[PDB]
Parts: sequence; C-alpha cells; structure tokens
Amino acid sequence: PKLVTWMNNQRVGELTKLANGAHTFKYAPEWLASRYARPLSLSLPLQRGNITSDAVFNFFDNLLPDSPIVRDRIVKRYHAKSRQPFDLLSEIGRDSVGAVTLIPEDPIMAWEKLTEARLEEVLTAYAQEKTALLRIGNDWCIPKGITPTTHIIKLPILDLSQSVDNEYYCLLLAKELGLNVPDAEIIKAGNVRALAVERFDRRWNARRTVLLRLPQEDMCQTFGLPSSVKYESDGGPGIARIMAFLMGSSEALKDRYDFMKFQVFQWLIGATQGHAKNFSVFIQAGGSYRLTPFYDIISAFPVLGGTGIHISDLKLAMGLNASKGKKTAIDKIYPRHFLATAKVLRFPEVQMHEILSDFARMIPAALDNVKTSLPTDFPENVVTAVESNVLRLHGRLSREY
Ligand SMILES: [Cl-]
Repeated sequence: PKLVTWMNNQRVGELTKLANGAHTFKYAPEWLASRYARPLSLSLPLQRGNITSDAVFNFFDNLLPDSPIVRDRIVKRYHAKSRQPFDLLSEIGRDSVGAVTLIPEDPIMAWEKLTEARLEEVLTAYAQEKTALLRIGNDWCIPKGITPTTHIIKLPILDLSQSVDNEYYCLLLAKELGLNVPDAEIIKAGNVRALAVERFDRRWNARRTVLLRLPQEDMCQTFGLPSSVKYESDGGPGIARIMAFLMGSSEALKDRYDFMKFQVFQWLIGATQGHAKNFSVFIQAGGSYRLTPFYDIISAFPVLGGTGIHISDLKLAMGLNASKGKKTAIDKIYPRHFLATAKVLRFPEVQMHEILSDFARMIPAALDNVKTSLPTDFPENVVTAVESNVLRLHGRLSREY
C-alpha cells in the first residue's frame, strides 16, 4: 500500500494507504536533510513523523480530475483497482501537475513521435477531460518512461462546443494585456480540434537535454482543503483569503498586483469560473512560494442568449466588496467595487487605479491585436460575443479612467 513520491530524480517520501482506508505521508530522510528541502505542499510541512491529517488525502485527491464521470473513464482506461484516489494515482501518477511523480513500490529522455492520424486517435479518446503530450520541434509526441509532458491538451467541452476557441482567444487577450499566462495553440489533427497549452510546471535545461518538472500546488491544496469546497459559496477561499496568503509570497507586491489585475480581467471577459483551483503557487527551495501564471480561462459571453441565460445572470466565482455585502454580478460591477475591495484588503489605491486605467487605454488596441493571431477558421461568433461585451464593460472604465 505504498507509492513512492519523487520530485524529478529526488525521492521526496512515501504515500501509504492503510488497511482501513486512511492515507498517510512520510518524508524521506534524504529529502529532509537537504538544506534546500521544500514541502510537498504548504499543507504538509516538512517533519520526520508520519503525517496523518486529512491534508494528506486532500492533497493527493486534488491532483485528480474532480468529475466522477472522468474518474470512471480513468478506471476503465487503465483498469484501476478502484475509483479510490490511491488506486487512480497508482495508474496515472507518473506525470501529474507540478513535480510529483508517484511510482508503485514494486533515467534518459525518450519519446515517440505521433503521426497526424495517430494524434487524432489519441485525442479522440479524451472538471472536463484533459490530457498532456510532449512537443518536440513541431511534432506532438508520447513521452517514454518518466520523461515529462510539456503541454496540457484540452478538447471541446450551455453549448460549450467552442470552448477550445474560447480559451485560445481569452489566453491571447490576457497576454496582450500584460497578464502572466501560458502560451497556447489550436492544434488540428484530422477532424479533431484541441487546445494545447504550454505547461509552466515544466522547464527545459539550457542544452535541451533534460526537461524538468517544477513543484506547484493549487489553492485548495495550499490550504489543505478538499476540491469539494473550491467555490467560495461552499466555504472555499475568495479574494480576501488569497490576497492575505499572497502577503507571504516571495513576490508579494507583484503577485498581489497580478491577482487583483486578474480579478478585473475576469470581470471584463465574463469569466465566471475563477474558483480556488484555478490559482496555484510554485513551491520553491526552502518552502517559499510565488504565484504561477493564470490558467483555465474561459468567457461566458459566447454562451449568452443560449439556454435563456442573459448577461444579468453572469456572476464572478469570487465576489468583490459591495456597500451591503458582496458584488458578484458582472453586469452590476463597476470600478468603485474594485477600489472598495482594494481598500479593505490593503492593496494600494494607486495600484488599483493604475490597473483600471491601463485596461481603460489598452483594451481597444488589445482586442484588435488579438485578431491577427486567430486562424482563418476561427469562429466569428466567439470574437463577436467576447469583443462586444468586453467593450461594453470597458466603457465603464472610460467614464472615470
Ligand atoms: Cl451584485
């Protein structure tokens, strides 16, 4: 009942599942002795004894997809012993988010190039269902052994049939507006259209002979919480808890500014799904941390008017301060709410003003610039929907900034 936990080529410790179902973790002495040792999670601090808190089960369970439907698929695909976490990671824990590599108790870089036909096949087998591949030059490949992947691959997902184009667009816009986000590309293989997002939890060495995994954990993990409480309405962290947390980042000022800037950005693009698991931090040597780039960005604008949903129904996953409580409706949110929030969280008014004024003058040019990076077959309705609504909200920044 053990899975050895590795960080690149270093043994970190072991995950054990006792006979009664309890999960425990124990760091390896060689790991702890390193003057550069870092915990697996800020919720699992470095220590010599057996860790038995719920933070253990929660940390590892948060490495898996949230969806029971996706988990059944995983058990079926690898014939996993059960749907239980320990058993799923026994099958797919070799390459996961961050740098944790889980290998059953019972290297050289190598890979296999895939043909367009083969790539189409691989992708047609896949909250949503996502996989990962290794990019070598302009070819998509399957890594061999412990060789890591470099890109998260997402398939189309309320008609969220254009979620691939939606996210591509949002990521391009975020980058154009100065936000820290991964690059992405729309890949076409036969009749499949998927989004390949470059992973920021991976890094090639200078000579390109070794691809390293970078340790990171999302906000539920960092707080020892189960994925079940990822939404603030369920007791999960919101802007206040995360901002407080970021005070201790090795890049406090830049991370708080970036996180606040991103809240304004989600509001402008109608991103209604920015829950706690959509934020992560890199865990660095010694246990210090800093915010990773932003990810999993999708606009709810292209889904408007569909199932009868109006713009008035769009709500931010993490609310802002309101005179009498919180402000969550994108359609009712204005700059005063961001400034009121900045104030109570001790985020400088001058910085909040800069963020608002920068979007005020840059949005129109950013929207035009993004168009050159869209493929000829990009769905116009997505551009139309996001563009018109972003400009509509952007007007509110101009009637003051
Ligand atoms: Cl509201």
